[PDB]
Amino acid sequence: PRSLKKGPFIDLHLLKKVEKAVESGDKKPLRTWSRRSTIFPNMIGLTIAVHNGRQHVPVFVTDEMVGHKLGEFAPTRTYRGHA
Amino acid sequence: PRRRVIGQRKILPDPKFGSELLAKFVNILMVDGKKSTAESIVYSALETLAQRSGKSELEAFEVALENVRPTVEVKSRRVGGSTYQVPVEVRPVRRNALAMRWIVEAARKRGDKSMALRLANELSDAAENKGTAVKKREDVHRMAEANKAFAHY
Amino acid sequence: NQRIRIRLKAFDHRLIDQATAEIVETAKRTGAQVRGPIPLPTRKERFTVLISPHVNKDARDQYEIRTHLRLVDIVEPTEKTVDALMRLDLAAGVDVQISL
Amino acid sequence: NQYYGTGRRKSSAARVFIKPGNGKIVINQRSLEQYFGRETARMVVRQPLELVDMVEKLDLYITVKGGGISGQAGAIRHGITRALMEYDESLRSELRKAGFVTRDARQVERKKVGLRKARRRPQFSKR
Amino acid sequence: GQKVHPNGIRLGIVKPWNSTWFANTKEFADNLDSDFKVRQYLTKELAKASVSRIVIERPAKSIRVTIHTARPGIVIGKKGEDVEKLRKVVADIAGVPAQINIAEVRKPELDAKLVADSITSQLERRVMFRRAMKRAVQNAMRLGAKGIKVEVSGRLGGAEIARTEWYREGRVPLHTLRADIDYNTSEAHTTYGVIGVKVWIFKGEIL
Amino acid sequence: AKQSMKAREVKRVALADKYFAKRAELKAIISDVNASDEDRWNAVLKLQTLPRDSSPSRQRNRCRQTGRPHGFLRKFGLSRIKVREAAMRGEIPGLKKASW
RNA sequence: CGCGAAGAACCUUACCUGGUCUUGACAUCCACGGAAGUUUUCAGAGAUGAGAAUGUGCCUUCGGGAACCGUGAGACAGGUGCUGCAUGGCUGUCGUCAGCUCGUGUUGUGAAAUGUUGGGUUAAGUCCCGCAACGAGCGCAACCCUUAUCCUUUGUUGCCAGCGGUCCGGCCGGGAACUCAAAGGAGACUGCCAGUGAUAAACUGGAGGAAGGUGGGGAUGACGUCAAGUCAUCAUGGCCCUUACGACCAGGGCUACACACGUGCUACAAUGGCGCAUACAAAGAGAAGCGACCUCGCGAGAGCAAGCGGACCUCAUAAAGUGCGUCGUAGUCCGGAUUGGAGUCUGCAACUCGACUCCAUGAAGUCGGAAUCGCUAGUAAUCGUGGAUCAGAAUGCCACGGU
RNA sequence: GCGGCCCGCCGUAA
Repeated sequence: PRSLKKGPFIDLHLLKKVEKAVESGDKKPLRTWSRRSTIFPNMIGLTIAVHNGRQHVPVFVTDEMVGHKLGEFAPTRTYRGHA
Repeated sequence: PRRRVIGQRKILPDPKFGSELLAKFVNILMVDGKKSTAESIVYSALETLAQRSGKSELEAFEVALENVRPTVEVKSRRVGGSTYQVPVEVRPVRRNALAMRWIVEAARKRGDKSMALRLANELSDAAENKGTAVKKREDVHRMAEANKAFAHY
Repeated sequence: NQRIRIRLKAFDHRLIDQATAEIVETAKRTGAQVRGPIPLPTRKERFTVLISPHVNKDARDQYEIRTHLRLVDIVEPTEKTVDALMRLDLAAGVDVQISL
Repeated sequence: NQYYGTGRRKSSAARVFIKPGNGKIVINQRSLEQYFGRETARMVVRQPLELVDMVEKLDLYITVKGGGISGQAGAIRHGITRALMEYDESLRSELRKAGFVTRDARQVERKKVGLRKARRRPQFSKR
Repeated sequence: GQKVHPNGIRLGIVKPWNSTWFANTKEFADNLDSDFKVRQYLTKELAKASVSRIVIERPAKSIRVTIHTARPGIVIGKKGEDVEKLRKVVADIAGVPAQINIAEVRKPELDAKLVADSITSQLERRVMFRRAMKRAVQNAMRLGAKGIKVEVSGRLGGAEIARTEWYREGRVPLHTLRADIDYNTSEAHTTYGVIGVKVWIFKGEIL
Repeated sequence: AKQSMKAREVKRVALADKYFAKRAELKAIISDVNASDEDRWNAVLKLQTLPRDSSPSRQRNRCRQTGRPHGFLRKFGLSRIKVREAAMRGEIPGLKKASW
């Protein structure tokens, strides 16, 4: 984890649209490629689709998941079992 | 080997007794290349045995050694198909080496606390002609005399 | 005047001996008191590379480069010494440094 | 006047000065038994004396550097033996037989390519 | 792969280096790269002459180049115009100013590089390899030498496995360090791939 | 390797040394112990804006002769194969075979 | 099978998904406009598109190169694409084993033989004697590096016996003795003695000497065998793609997991664990880098900042050992895997997928079936230290000393 | 002087 003397990492080009979709309606889920961004309280209640390498899958953000990364969801590897 | 090795390594005598047998004994008991602990163990065990015996520091040692000392043993020398384990005669240095190795190996297979106590106990038992150490001598002699038919070679 | 230090380094010993002999001789000619060519322990660095283009990690070679050092330390430069050094300074593959 | 000797071992060197006094085993400005941990080192350092002129008319100002315990003890013994040679020239006729004159030249080997140590090679369990 | 390189093993005994200069860690790689560039350019440019060996020495703020050859007139030209073109280009390649020199090869039948690339040039004109090998060995023995060995490898016309041949007479001891052995290689591109050439020349044992 | 790899390498070097100046103070104010909130925030949001192929960490040094990404040596700048053949030939001054 | 790889978060990167280009990301050509620029706004995941000022400067010999961009066409470039059974170069292996051949002359109708076989020796086709053979070549040995003993030369940043004071620190004055430093020489050759031996060649002991019988350790690998390995370091003969098998960008993968093998690390304890105090190495590295002293921190670290291109400074406290106290054979104040919480640091960026610190938790494990391998002396076993690759990152690799 | 221990696909350097 970061040093706490630098703060979380945002990847601004996501922030510039999360700031405009928070107030001017626009409840359409967003399209993004930044799996390395944190979850701020500003995003609460919104839906965002995150690329997993093959196609983006949408998630609905909640309150307890604030502080994690965008990629903590949307798993990449696909496995079912040896059968 | 196929060739012949000539010579023999020389070892310093014991610092506080001047006995090469003590040096060889502590060398055999030495593990990991840590001589100081081995000689500390040997000295503690010897003083305990001397107290429990009433003799000098060497008389008990020689008595215990002479209690467990091979005279003959078998050796698989073979002619014409089968093996025919036969008994042979043992030269003195081999006898001393075997005796000390058996003493130590019996020493390590006991549950008494600390090696020095164990070693003293087994030396005292050998002085009294009992214990696991004497059993090896006895059964080696037994096996050797069982095959006392092919010894013509 | 003061200490004047000359440090000499080269990858070969014959020409370093030649150069130190030449410099001590010219310094003695110009007129001053000089001291011995200190041997100044050498540096050796090794390398180890494997030779096969593809496999066989156990095939390797060892290479090294030696660097020799010599110290002169000419003391009390009387006169014409500095110009003589700045004019008589010729060597191929020899590095030379001078300090005040 | 005093006399000199030099002993060497695995990686140790010894400077020995001998003077006709009665008992002086200073080593690096320290006494013998305090410098050397209680072990056979004291036996080996006093060994080349008890057979000739058993530490009566002698002073043993000693300096040592490099190596470990046993190396330093052996180097000291070699230096002391060598120093006595320039005291009486007839002492060779016994020190030679004692074996203290010869300089031991055993030291560690290289680590060679493809081996874990000087001679230990990786386990060979190939079929 | 069994034989140690004959030239390298003797670099400190009876053989000199080809580049002689001193440097520290900062400029070692740059000096090596510059020497590689200049040697490559000279080899490309002076192919038509008989160039044998390039020695590069760095004076303090300078570079000094000497060329060994057997036909110096071609390299040096009618006047010093061509050596001047070479000097301009070389001083362009390496920043410091440059000076050029020419060496003279007295017996071209020695100096194995010349023999090797002569044989390659002959092979490029579709001549039987065996005649070339015998011719070279006979010439070298006639001019005076204690031994010589040549060898050729590759697809010598037949589609079958590439073959190998070699001839030798005299003495060519390779396990004695005192011996002065000259060794060099070359290769020729033909219509059926490349052919390798190696030459050993034993000028004489040195005390 | 291929030509495009070397082209990418040289472009990376150029972009790295073009913007070297400003990244220093950007990181300096990011790491400052007396920096306020808004300035540090703007710095962390602005250093991100630079072209990605500009950090020095985005460069793999490779052999000058060929461009091999493995087996590099900082001392000479060549891969193991080329340094071995050149050392045998006699290009490197001072190199020998170590025995000891 | 800890192999290419001396080091995988992006890059590396070849592979997958999607978004893009067509004389091209890298060269030579042809014709116009054009210092090369530098700052900066927007759309974008980004490639990339739009833009706005900044700029138009040399020799001018008057049009070119310098200067690079931006265009349009055509030769062309570009392929880690297939064939190691078309090849060069470079390695492994039998094997550091002692063998492998030729010229001339003789013998046989001929393939071939002789020499190279025989007696005695040696590490050795190493040597003597004999013999239709007489001589050579590549091999063996020697010439090379290092280690062990002395002698000269030089004496700082290295050394301190004698001298003087000295805070008692080689600290200073001094010294050139000793250690050491790196240059040059001496030394071992069965040299000498006795015995055995075909009055050879050699082999047993002895003296002397630091070293005695190729002193110890390396580097050096004959003719050839295995259609051995590598077209993906590199170079190449053939084919085969050219709006694509060429080129650019963002995310993902090379790290998956019912399982099976190879190579290692730590243990199962009392020759031990824990606490306190103390003592002896060698070899290396250092400028976009080694980083001291002080001050904050329990800690990983942070702030300020000297010195060092280095026998001067930093890395950098060696650990086993040795003295005291405790634990008392107990799945244990043995063992430390897994998991929770809280942090530091490198880097645009530690989710997949880094290394360390603190607190808590504390698993299997009580010496291992059939089987199997390494080592002959400073060697096995054991204990620590350094270096390369490298922003970051070793239980691997390559080196150094102690017992 | 005498214990036991079997097999190895088709073509293929010049």
